Amino acid sequence: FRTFPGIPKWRKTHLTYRIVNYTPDLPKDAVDSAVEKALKVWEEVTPLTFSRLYEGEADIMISFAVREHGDFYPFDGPGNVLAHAYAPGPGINGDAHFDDDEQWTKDTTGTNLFLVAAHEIGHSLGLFHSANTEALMYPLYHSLTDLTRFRLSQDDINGIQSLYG
Ligand SMILES: O=C(C[C@@H](NC(=O)OCc1ccccc1)c1ccccc1)Nc1nnc(S)s1
Ligand SMILES: [Ca+2]
Ligand SMILES: [Ca+2]
Ligand SMILES: [Ca+2]
Ligand SMILES: [Zn+2]
Ligand SMILES: [Zn+2]
Ligand SMILES: [Zn+2]
Repeated sequence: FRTFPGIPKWRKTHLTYRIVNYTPDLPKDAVDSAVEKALKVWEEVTPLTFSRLYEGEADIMISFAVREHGDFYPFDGPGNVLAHAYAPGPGINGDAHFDDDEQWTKDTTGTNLFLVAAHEIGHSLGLFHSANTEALMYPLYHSLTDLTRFRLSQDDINGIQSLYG
């Protein structure tokens, strides 16, 4: 596993999240559950707890955007960059942006929202990319991951535990 440099991490165990806007691609129920399933994956192997907010600035702000969106890292249209997230911290740190030029499905085939979200949240937690090919955090997880058999790898686990005990 790898972490970000200087090892940023959350300094509290109770974190909030807010889903700002929705993707045309799916029903809202479907996005709520993708996200919620993704946070729970992580919540099961760390002493952290996530609670949803409907207003205010939540620690982890989740939104859908295209091209330029208020940070230095413009989306790039269909394909390539799918999403981006920031290491733990205040303001924009911990936030996750999803490329709405992508076609978000609940499928085994296509860009799966649950899987991308699960990977992006590892970054919001303080994990960087892994060399282990079976890891959720390896860069090509999006293509090699068989959703039927979905589980955190031991690498994933050893990494988040080295941060949160
Ligand atoms: O690779 C990162 C880092 C992110 N930038 C960040 O977290 O800077 C804060 C920071 C920096 C250093 C130490 C502590 C905090 C970023 C965001 C946008 C573009 C490039 C990088 N994000 C990823 N999201 N999805 C991935 S796949 S990679
Ligand atoms: Ca934030
Ligand atoms: Ca893209
Ligand atoms: Ca879309
Ligand atoms: Zn507290
Ligand atoms: Zn962004
Ligand atoms: Zn990544």
